[PDB]
Amino acid sequence: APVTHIWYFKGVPSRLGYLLDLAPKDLEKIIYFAAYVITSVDEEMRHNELSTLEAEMAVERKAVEDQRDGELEARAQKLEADLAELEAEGAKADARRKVRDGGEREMRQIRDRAQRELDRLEDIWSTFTKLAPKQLIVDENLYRELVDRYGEYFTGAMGAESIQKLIENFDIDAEAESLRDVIRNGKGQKKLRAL
Amino acid sequence: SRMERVVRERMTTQDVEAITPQTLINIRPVVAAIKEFFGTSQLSQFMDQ
Amino acid sequence: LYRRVINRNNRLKRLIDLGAPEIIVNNEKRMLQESVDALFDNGRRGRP
Amino acid sequence: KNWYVVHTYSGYENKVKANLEKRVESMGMQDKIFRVVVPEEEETDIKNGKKKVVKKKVFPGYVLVEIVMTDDSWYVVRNTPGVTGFVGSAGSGSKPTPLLPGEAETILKR
Amino acid sequence: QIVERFGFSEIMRSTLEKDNTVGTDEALLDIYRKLRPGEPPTKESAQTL
DNA sequence: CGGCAGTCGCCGTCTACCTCTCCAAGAGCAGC
RNA sequence: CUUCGGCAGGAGAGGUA
DNA sequence: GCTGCTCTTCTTTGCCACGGCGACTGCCG
Repeated sequence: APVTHIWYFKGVPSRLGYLLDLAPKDLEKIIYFAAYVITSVDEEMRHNELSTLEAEMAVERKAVEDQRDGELEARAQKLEADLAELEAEGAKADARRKVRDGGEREMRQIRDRAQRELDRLEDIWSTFTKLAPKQLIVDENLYRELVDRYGEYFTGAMGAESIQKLIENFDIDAEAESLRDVIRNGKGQKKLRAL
Repeated sequence: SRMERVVRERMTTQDVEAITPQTLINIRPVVAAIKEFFGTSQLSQFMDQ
Repeated sequence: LYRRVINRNNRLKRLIDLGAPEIIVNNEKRMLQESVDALFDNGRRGRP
Repeated sequence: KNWYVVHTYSGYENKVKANLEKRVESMGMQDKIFRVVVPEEEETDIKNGKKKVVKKKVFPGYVLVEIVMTDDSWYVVRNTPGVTGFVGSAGSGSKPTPLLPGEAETILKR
Repeated sequence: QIVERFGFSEIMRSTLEKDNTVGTDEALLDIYRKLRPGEPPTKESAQTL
């Protein structure tokens, strides 16, 4: 398997992060098998399948609301049932208030569970919306779900072979002229960084 | 201190009613440390005569 | 140092040739990279 | 609760194997540590006489252990005579990455 | 007690004001997390340490 | 967004000569 | 004209100008 | 079950100046 020369990665300044515009901490994470990186993306399928994707997501999303209100209602029912048994009057309403609050709390945690679910699904969505080359993903679950459901038409890896693939597509002329333009016009620390 | 680790480890490997004090002690680290100190050290020096 | 390099290269090669899970080959690749780095410049990163 | 990978020494896979057991009895971990199967290959060493067929480790250096969670487990299994550490540092190791939901059977079968 | 005994110099009382720490639990956990970044924050192993 | 200041990591630290000693071990695996 | 056959790395300590 | 040959090195305690220069990186404003 490929490896990396230590002189061009651990030096000061790092001659690999100066070429790929990556922070040396990200290089240390990628090379030593600690974080994934996005090697290449393609916006063709992305733009030509937005509606479709969104709709499919919404379709799965609706199931959550379904289950949510199913348990919600079933709870409410059984709760009011036991309220008719021993909470309509002062039979044992003392701790029966706490009893019905039991299922009210379980309905509050049902809403918290719909939160959790819709939240992580929102994460997945916002992730697949951006997907740009040379972006690090540190959490393994997010990348695993992304590559399971939206694996095709997108590539990622980790290690020195990923650095090799990143260098393969690197266009020298475009970056050189962008740096020269930033040097010519535009002030601040960007001048020093571009130099 | 080095030999104590082996002594402690040997209690989870042998069997009770067969454990004997002459079977838990390894005297090799002690002699190795003594020989390493008395030779090849910065404070035990060749005598001036 | 050359001995360590050759050892972990033949280990990685055999693990790959048999078809081991991804985590084992990733650990082996990490170890091989560290060994090569130690060969070229010992002590730059981590302990010597 | 699932399966986990453990790093040993080159020349101590079956000593670790035996140790984990003896220690599971000499401490009191019969409600935590479970089966410990080191992947083996019974590749018949044909000899027509004195047979030299052996374990011939398929993954020299690794031993598969089915354990529980917590930290006591960890300590007992890691501080065994012949192990080097764990396998799964794909991000801090906070949640030691387990073997993919369906991967155990692909080794246990053979 | 800390403000009764360690309160004869404005150094101590001013460091006490900007402390932001209240509760041996919070404190202990703050230091536990501090010592080793990204680690299991079990209070058992905190009191252990 | 935009400065920004502490902090840490890597570089360097005179020339020539003489005498002596010391340099892994532990555990597993043979072919008889 | 002479056949084979025969060597020299590190570490530490103490001194001289 | 003999002794010579052969192979291999990660939890657990060890760890121990001073000036100059430049990158950098959270961090406050």
